[PDB]
Amino acid sequence: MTYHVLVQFDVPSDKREAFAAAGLFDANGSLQNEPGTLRFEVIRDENNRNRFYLDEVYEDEAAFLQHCRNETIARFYELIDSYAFGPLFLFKGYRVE
Amino acid sequence: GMTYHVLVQFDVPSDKREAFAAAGLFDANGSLQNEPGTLRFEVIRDENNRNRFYLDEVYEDEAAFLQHCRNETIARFYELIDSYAFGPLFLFKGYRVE
Amino acid sequence: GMTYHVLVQFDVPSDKREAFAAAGLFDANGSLQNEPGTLRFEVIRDENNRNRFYLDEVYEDEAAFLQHCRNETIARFYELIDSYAFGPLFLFKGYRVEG
Amino acid sequence: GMTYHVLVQFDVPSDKREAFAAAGLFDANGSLQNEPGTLRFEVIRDENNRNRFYLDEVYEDEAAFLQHCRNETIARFYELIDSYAFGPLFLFKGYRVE
Amino acid sequence: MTYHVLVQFDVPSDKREAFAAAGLFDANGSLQNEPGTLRFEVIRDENNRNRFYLDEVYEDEAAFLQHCRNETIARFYELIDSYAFGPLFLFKGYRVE
Amino acid sequence: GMTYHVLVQFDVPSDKREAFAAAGLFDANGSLQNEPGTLRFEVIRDENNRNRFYLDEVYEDEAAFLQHCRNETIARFYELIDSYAFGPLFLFKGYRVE
Repeated sequence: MTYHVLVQFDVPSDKREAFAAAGLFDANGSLQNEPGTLRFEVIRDENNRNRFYLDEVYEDEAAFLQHCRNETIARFYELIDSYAFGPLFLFKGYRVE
Repeated sequence: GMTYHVLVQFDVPSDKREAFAAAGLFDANGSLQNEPGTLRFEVIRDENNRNRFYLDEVYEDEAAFLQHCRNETIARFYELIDSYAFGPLFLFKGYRVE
Repeated sequence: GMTYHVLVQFDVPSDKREAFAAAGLFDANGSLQNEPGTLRFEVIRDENNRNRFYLDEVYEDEAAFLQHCRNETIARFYELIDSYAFGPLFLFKGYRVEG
Repeated sequence: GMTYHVLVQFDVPSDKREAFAAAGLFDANGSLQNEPGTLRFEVIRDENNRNRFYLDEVYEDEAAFLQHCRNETIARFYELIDSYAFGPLFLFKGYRVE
Repeated sequence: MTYHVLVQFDVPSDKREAFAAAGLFDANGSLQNEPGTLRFEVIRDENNRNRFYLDEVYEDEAAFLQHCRNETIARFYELIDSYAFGPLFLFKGYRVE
Repeated sequence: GMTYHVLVQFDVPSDKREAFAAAGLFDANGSLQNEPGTLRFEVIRDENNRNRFYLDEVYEDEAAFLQHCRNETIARFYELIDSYAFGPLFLFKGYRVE
């Protein structure tokens, strides 16, 4: 029963590259340093150039709660706090079989 | 690489939960076993909402998603759920940032 | 000038698709034939979700919409759908932008 | 007949309300003047949220909508709003009943 | 200082009275037996007769987490599990005083 | 008894979080002190999204809410936030079940 978390962010038009870099920093840092993290993808909406999505998967819920208290997500929020709208959690869920 | 991502949402009546879960798993396995362009297909149930499910799909490109929409696995899937399910609601379609 | 737009959303069970379409067409035809301030009333079905419908309504002004909300057609429309339909969900109310 | 309906939503900063309204009106006028398959194109402002706009578009079929997405008018429209607008968010695509 | 949680449910048309009684049971039992539960309101949508909301207020986030673990909410879900759609959490947040 | 409840949502830029909170507090306090039909008015910050706020409003009935919409407190509130805020988005309005 993996734990899935889908997050959504909106950023101003002049901060598209800035957020993409911060999102990729969150992804690579979480994958390189947190054993509970199985997948971390950064996705851009196909039509809305200001809207991004984070598709995250963890071993269980405890691994996500650990991620929320680790250093990588703290630096990610330090990078984007001055412009980004979000997070909006589209869902949290468990994988079916 | 720059993969194509599709996120879908469904709601079902309370008495159809594992019926939908079974239908989604047949869709996932049939798609993976028959569609080289379909790269991922996960069935997810909301952690709190008992009646809500999500489908996390990844494709080679947009053309592979369109092919999936015309293949017979998806057609069987809708024949299973059409009498009770609410959806699909497409949360998003998008491209992976590398 | 500056017409009033109302977009409404409904969901129905799979076995009530024909019933709601008939009720929605009753609301549209009854409103367009009996209410002078009603300029347009369309029934639309989602291209992928066969259980979801939208009502695209346009009125003379806001006052014409308030009148429609108090008239006989909308009351009978809700009588026809109450036993099965989910809604309404108002997507928006707004004003036409003019040059 | 069975027309094809597209509803789109945009948000803009408080100081860009007139800029987007002019851009949407150009999109509407240019589409009506040049696209026979484009049957309607209205620009609507939310009654309470002055930063939110909607585009109510009608086409004779889905092919006509796809041609509109490829034509010059929408390309110029997106050049105008790219520096500030949030969107598009597609509220729905659907087919007229009767 | 208070912690606010807004919840949304949908029910079939023939279950409106049943859900109202279940929601009232949840509210009264929670308010009477949970000191951290300060306010708990059952609200019906003005237009959508099938849609209900729960407006809950707690002393802090820990009081809400304990509420989720207690017996009143478990009995609430036993009453509604056979028909209700939800819960959909509209938001959770903190009051600005 | 059957009070009337109104839930509202706003988004503001990252540098206007304190300005909007002060404006919402002015709206809340001015309305509660001066409008007998206004029974409750709460400003709520989202627990995760620092740019998103909500207003939880309770009234005697729908007439009392409509009167609030026509009064001076809300008019000054919108003057304070017009240059930056996104909204209002009315989540719902409804009646308390007793």
